[PDB]
Amino acid sequence: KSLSLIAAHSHITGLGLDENLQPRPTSEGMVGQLQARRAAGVILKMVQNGTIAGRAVLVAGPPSTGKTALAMGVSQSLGKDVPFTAIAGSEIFSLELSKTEALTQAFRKSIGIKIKEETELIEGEVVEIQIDRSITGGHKQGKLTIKTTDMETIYELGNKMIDGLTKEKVLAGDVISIDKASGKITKLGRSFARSRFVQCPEGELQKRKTVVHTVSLHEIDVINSRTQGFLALFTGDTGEIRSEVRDQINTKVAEWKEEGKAEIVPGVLFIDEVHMLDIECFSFINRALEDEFAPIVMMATNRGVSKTRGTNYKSPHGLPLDLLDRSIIITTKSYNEQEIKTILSIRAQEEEVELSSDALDLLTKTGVETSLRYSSNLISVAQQIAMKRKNNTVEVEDVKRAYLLFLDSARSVKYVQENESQYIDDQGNVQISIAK
Amino acid sequence: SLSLIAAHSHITGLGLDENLQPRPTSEGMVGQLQARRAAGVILKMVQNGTIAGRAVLVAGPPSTGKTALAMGVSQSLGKDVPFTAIAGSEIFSLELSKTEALTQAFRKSIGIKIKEETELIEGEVVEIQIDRSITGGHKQGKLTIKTTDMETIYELGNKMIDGLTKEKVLAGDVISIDKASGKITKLGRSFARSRDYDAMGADTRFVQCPEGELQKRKTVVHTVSLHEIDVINSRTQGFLALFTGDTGEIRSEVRDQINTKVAEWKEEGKAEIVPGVLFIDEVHMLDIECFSFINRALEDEFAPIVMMATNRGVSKTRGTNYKSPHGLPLDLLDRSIIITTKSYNEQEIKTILSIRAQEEEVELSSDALDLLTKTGVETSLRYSSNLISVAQQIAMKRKNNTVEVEDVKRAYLLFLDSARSVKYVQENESQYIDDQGNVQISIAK
Amino acid sequence: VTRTAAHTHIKGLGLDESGVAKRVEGGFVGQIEAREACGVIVDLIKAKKMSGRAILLAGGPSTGKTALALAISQELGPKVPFCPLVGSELYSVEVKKTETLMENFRRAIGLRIKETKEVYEGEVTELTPEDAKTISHVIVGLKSAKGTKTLRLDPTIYESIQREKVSIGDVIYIEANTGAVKRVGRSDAYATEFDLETEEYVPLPKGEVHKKKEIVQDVTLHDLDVANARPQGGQDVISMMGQLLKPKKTEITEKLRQEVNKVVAKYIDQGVAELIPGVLFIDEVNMLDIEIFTYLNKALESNIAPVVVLASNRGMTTVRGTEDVISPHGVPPDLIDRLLIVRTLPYDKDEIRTIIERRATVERLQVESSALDLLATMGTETSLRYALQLLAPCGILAQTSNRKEIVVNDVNEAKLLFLDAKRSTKILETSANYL
Amino acid sequence: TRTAAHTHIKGLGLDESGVAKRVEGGFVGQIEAREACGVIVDLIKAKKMSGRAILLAGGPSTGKTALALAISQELGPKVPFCPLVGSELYSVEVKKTETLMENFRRAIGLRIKETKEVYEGEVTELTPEDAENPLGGYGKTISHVIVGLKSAKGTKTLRLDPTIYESIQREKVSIGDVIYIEANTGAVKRVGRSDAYATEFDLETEEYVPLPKGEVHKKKEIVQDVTLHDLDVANARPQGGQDVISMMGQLLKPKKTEITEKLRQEVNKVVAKYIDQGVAELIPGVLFIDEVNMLDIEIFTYLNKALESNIAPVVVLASNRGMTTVRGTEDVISPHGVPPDLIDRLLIVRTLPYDKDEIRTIIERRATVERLQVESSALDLLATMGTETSLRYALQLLAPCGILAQTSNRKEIVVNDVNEAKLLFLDAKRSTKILETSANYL
Amino acid sequence: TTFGKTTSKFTDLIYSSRNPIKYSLPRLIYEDLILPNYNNDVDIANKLKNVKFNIFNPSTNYELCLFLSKLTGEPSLNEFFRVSTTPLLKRVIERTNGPKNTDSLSFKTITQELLEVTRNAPSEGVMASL
Ligand SMILES: Nc1ncnc2c1ncn2[C@@H]1O[C@H](COP(=O)(O)OP(=O)(O)O)[C@@H](O)[C@H]1O
Ligand SMILES: Nc1ncnc2c1ncn2[C@@H]1O[C@H](COP(=O)(O)OP(=O)(O)O)[C@@H](O)[C@H]1O
Ligand SMILES: Nc1ncnc2c1ncn2[C@@H]1O[C@H](COP(=O)(O)OP(=O)(O)O)[C@@H](O)[C@H]1O
Ligand SMILES: Nc1ncnc2c1ncn2[C@@H]1O[C@H](COP(=O)(O)OP(=O)(O)O)[C@@H](O)[C@H]1O
Repeated sequence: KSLSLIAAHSHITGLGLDENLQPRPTSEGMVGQLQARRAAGVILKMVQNGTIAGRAVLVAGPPSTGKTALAMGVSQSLGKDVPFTAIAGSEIFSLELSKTEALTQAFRKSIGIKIKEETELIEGEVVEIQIDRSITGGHKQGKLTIKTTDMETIYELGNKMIDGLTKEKVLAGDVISIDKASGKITKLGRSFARSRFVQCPEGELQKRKTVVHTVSLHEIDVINSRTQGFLALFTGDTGEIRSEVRDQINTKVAEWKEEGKAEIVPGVLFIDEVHMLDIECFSFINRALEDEFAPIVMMATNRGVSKTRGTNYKSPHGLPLDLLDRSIIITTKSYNEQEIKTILSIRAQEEEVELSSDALDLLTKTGVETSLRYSSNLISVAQQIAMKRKNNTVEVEDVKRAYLLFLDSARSVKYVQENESQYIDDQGNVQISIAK
Repeated sequence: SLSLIAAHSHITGLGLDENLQPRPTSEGMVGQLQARRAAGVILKMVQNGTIAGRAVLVAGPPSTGKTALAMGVSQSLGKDVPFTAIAGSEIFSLELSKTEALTQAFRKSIGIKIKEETELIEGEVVEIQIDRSITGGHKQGKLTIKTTDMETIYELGNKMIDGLTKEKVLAGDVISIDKASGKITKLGRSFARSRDYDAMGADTRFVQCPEGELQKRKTVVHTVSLHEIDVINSRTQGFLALFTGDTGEIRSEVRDQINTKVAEWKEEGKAEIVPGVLFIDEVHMLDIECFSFINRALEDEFAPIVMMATNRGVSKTRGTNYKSPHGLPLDLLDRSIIITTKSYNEQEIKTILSIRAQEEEVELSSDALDLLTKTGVETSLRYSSNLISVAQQIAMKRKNNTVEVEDVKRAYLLFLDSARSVKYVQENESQYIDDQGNVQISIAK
Repeated sequence: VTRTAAHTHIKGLGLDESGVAKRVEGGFVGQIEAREACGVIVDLIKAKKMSGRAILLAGGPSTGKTALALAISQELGPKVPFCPLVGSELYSVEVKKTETLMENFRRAIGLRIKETKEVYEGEVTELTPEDAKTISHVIVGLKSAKGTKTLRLDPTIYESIQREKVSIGDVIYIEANTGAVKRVGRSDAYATEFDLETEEYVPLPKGEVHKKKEIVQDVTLHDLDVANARPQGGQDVISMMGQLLKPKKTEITEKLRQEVNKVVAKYIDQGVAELIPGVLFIDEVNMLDIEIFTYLNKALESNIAPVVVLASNRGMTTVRGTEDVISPHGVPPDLIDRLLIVRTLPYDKDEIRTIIERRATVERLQVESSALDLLATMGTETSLRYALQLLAPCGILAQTSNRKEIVVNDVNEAKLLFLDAKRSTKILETSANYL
Repeated sequence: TRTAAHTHIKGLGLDESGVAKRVEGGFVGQIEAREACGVIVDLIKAKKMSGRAILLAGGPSTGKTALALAISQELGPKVPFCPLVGSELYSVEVKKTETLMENFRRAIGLRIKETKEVYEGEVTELTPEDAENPLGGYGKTISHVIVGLKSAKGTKTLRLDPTIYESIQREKVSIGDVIYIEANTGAVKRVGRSDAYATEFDLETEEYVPLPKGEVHKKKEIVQDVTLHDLDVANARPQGGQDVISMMGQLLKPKKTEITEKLRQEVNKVVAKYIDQGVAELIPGVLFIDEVNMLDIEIFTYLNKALESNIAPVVVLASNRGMTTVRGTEDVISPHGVPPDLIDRLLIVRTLPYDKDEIRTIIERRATVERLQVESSALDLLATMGTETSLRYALQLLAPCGILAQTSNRKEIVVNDVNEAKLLFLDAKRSTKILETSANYL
Repeated sequence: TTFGKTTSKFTDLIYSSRNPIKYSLPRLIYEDLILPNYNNDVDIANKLKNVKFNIFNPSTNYELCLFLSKLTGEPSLNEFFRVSTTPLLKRVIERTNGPKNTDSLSFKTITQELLEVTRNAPSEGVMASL
């Protein structure tokens, strides 16, 4: 389940918080940033309460300060069965959808409906199957013996059950699941009988089982529109769904909640790099947040006073002031030496790399000096240099060798700036020849 | 009825005599005693139909009556003559070229007239008897068709029976049969057989049983534009493209073929050409490519008469970097004659306001109408025209039948024109978002 | 249970019978003149006589323009169509922007049809077709818990029955007018014919076979336009898998529109349909190009145009698509002649305090007096929206300390945790690299 | 009769092997351009050269378009002529290169002659003759089919193949129908029903056609004219089969596609093969692109490429610019808006503006064609307008003068009629003077 | 695929191939949005939008049908109502080559009379080879 090699945020299992929403210094893979974690815990409580809608928050700070780490912590603390959509700023610039339509689809993907239904099921291990044919074979008679670990029974079959058993061959000793009302029979496997391999089911054979469904508003939006089927949820060409089906879906969902047949589960939409949206997207986002079925929007940006896209002026955070008026802003700060070394030790534990104390100190020094991501990339590349000399622990010499082999930002700018005759400039001039 | 009181629906035709002399106020139009005469000359030029492909230009300040003049020409043109009214922004299409959209708008304004003579047998079917020969190649038929008054018996051919087996007809079915063309339609089911089946179905409909004679003779005249023939002769099932707009850059070869076909039909004598008027409101926002195509597309024999309206002075033509008079290049202005509209005085504004208040069922006092006339001299005319309609509702909120001075004063207080909005914006410019995006939301500094 | 999103304390304009507005009634505080002008416009809409009336309401940000348009929508009632819109939505990659404007215009004119629902439901007891090969009629006997009832049927409904594979003993659903046939399932009394079968068993209906109900259908003109202009073809009732070709939005010809108008007028003349004109509302009108602004001039002169309401917060701003045109509110001077402008005023301290108290009441929160004074001072110092957004984290921080009433300390912690735009810009200015 | 800005020009107006006279073919003046255009007509009629470009240049309203239609009139209706505007090439379906190549291929015509052997007439009898010894397991084994035909002054019975019986049964041919039998392929088809059976049934849905004239059997040589673009779009469109894709594309919107060079190559080789047999004949025509100042430089480079082909026609361009930048380039100042690489490939013909007498004669002939009678002093006044404001402004102010004359119940156009026409309709100069001296937000 | 496989006088071979990806849908959405019942109006609105307010209905818009019949040449006036209410795949399957009357405005293009000659034409003909 959920195959993954190692992620860059794989150590974050949530927000480290107490029962009084106080952040521990080291919990759940998150260290430091006490005020930002407290604010994100308040936002998490806002989402889990579910009584308010359409509030936008902004996580702003310098680069490499843990904004995406905060978003991943909120997403892991939400758990399953709550919608979480994560998009980038450049994702909505489509050739087949308008920008407002893509933003609308991303908005309605983040709110879901919890529907609870029950179905009656058959589960057991097949003992013996008899199919009988007549002289002409016009009618078919049958008997099926099926057992669990507690009972055993024999059923008399009709024509459509016999046809459904002949199709998708079922032999003796197979564990199968039968849905009577739909006629779908699945082979769970084979029982443990030497004389795939699953165990024989226990308890009753006729079980009424309850399955809790959660379906987003965008799925019912696609299915209710007749212009395409449910295969557009996978192929991805929905093609500018009309508004009137969305008002029908809104009214139907409202009366479903009134009757008690459904519950509304709002979620979080996360927009990473929100400064790359046009001003039309910002103006749509301003008026899309006052709807009753609107999620809580999280935006993350790292710019200063920069040019807003599609305009000719400059704005704080790259966003216009009317969008910033409806936002509450969480500010992240830079890290210390101890926080950097704790981050590097946690990244060592997740990458299964054993480090010396001196190697950790050198990594902390070069991480304070250059970048946190540079040391977090150097630590995994030092282990291969250590393993080429056939030893397990990563020492100082491996870190110095990796620091010599792989450059960083400021050093690369420094070697470029006194060798610029060999590189292609903004004017397209270069010197390739060695002499003259 | 599906029409409400529009902006200018008092204008019913051009107010002219037989000698092309405009009356001071007749059939909706007040004043403009030279533009109305020029538009009457243009109307006679259209109604003669002997010349083709000539463009006129209606230039003047805003709120003067250019589109009022176009509406007058449209209403006095009469029916069965094509009149296309488009804007300059319509032709910028994602799925059509600008030149192709211009060609479609040109060919939507010239049509031909086709005369059809019908012999209809509309009645209820009583019984169908089918008789076959010994060989069985052909089938004979007996039809008993019944009206409220009389009933007779007809015969059928083999193709009649084949067409009648499709769109399956039983007893109690209202059909109509053409003698000359053999057209078959199923009108629906009679109301006399509406109590037997007990449940309707999807494809059925109930119509009344017809009365009168069975065989009725009637002639029909159809007016078909050239664009309709272009769309029909471009695909297998082309009428859906007529109603959905997915024609998609019809080739020139079928247009030349249709032009030769129309010339052949005119020479033989089963059709005659009815030319029309194309009206392009706000022509100044057209590309230089569009102006070039309009220049070279007016020299064809099947070209309508083009009316363009502009309220721009010496502005910059779109698609270029220089400025030209009326926002149009000099090559198009060489191929034009210009009708100039001039602004009004107090009396013409008074008469126009009285006519507009007469149409909206609004009773004004003399002093209230004088106040509205003074406001229309100071501000624009349309501000007073809208003030009439809101002061009417202010009057019924006071339980009064006719409006007074107080209702016009209250409507002046509650609603603002352009100059007062500019003034209150300019004296509080810190509360509004400027071109650089700066604004102040907090009220305390 | 109950959700709240920036509104829903706004219930109406809060006017008396004379058209005058009270101070605090209907969820609105302040702004008497704009509310009274909007009530006059609501009366004009209810008169149902004029077409192409354009109103612009202008003011600063967070002054109450969208609340006024929402109050218009609540005052008109659910019967009148209301089509809210943002100006950025008129740009699409499928059709041109003028066609999208035409569709949004025609979405604001509605119709009301009075229809009757007639339903036969029960267990099939007899199914006897007969030849007149072509069957002339079939006789179906239905059974419920309150008796049985037999029906004659046309052969088309028998064809639809043969589509659904209906046998003796199935519970079916027949609609008399449309002719739709739905198979609910096999009846519960026939459930022990086999020990195991692929058929679902449903009980008998406990009511009568015959059911009669009067309903009202509300459609708009745009629904008829898109129903009459399917390019691929008429879709069936049920298509779980998609169409083989993707149907794309097209440029609907005005000939189709005039045919729809002719058919609708013919049905109106027979007393079947009722015409309900409505309101088209375009928020952030300064985001329109000049070509849409030119097309609005001709679109307002039609005979079936609705009442159009526009909003803007800009000052003397360049119109989009132009470079040397400066106009008030970002609206070009050719179009600004055609409207009536309603001015909207900023608020004072006491109005801000009353708004904050009303928002705390609707969100089911209790606040102290000193917390209310601090929140009012913060609202006057930063913005009105900041205190409204900060009200709910104050409630959460009061909840985590096991209390039900917000005090000054929770407001101080919420002010510490979350910033406004001014303090964020102050941090942005005095920073080394990118905040 | 409809007149639209033209149709008073009938050819150029030269004599044989000599100078064009001043009064001929509706042309006044422009003698050197008429002689050069006559030399161009002789070059086209020589049917030798390919890819020759001619640009005619001059001021507005000088007679460039009139010279192009004079070229088309002098060549004849059989030679193809494709008039073009420079804005027509920008399309939203294909690239402008493909549109230029399609209009390039539209200007080459092909003359194909063919001999048809036919068999038509009313069906008299229709008898599938049985064989002498039938095979087992079958019924009605046809040995041959006897069909009798009937036309005007002719009656002939035919012995046919057994395999046309399926063609009889598909087209539903019965006795009394009039059919059409091609000789070599068989492949009968129903023209309709005979006119003698029109009163057979009271009500029917059939098409009764007169009985055909002439003999039943005849040999007719049919000469057909198609262009190469028709051959390209017929060969690109797949031949009518039973696949769902072909009939789906028939039922859908016919979007244009980029025709490959391979198909044009095969079309050229099969056309040259049948030209070498003495059957087909190639007729090159004229592609006239007017106001070529509006073309992008990519189209100019593709014109440079496509003028070197073997099958190219003669292309005529026209422009009214002087020193103007080429579109798509910010600094290439070039004569007539044409880049200098193309200008080297073409010859330039110069057109000169007119005088008082030429304007007066042109106005007189336009009034003659428009069926109006103008008094001589009114003609002198109109010539004064023509030399004072514009020739075209004088030409468009003839029909309102006739309308104002018919309003006053006169068939003569006189001085006060054209004074009222001055007063009612303005030209560009007075409109500009009104625009410059008015500040009422105009 | 996830088909019915054997975990080892005739043998039955039935097509049983499925997709491993399963999309689950609740019964409430289907039964309350897609199927007609007493408390919804799927069939009523379908009839209202497809039959009563259709512009090709000859019981209410006979003039348009007669106009289109003169334009195209269809012998039946119910042809347009049948074309507009059936899907494109069903239209292109059961399409027949029915005859049309000559007195119409739809005549034959040049490309069509080129293509209709060479349906059964043999080789060595000039028009067939071209
Ligand atoms: N407080 C923290 N606790 C644990 N890991 C952190 C913390 N802050 C940053 N990181 C790690 O640092 C790396 C880079 O930080 P990132 O969140 O990508 O920066 P930004 O906020 O600019 O996106 C990530 O892998 C993240 O897991
Ligand atoms: N001659 C006229 N007679 C009556 N009403 C007029 C006249 N000219 C203009 N109007 C009124 O002025 C209003 C707007 O004028 P309009 O025709 O739009 O001027 P323009 O076309 O120059 O913008 C119209 O509603 C019309 O009722
Ligand atoms: N007079 C008022 N009474 C109560 N609430 C108001 C009032 N004016 C504005 N508001 C509130 O202010 C919030 C933002 O106002 P908004 O409608 O967005 O103004 P604008 O659209 O001009 O920005 C809304 O949630 C609204 O409830
Ligand atoms: N030499 C000529 N003889 C007769 N008519 C002419 C002559 N030159 C120009 N014209 C007339 O002048 C009108 C406009 O000329 P046009 O072809 O538009 O010139 P250009 O192509 O230079 O713009 C045409 O209607 C044409 O009949």
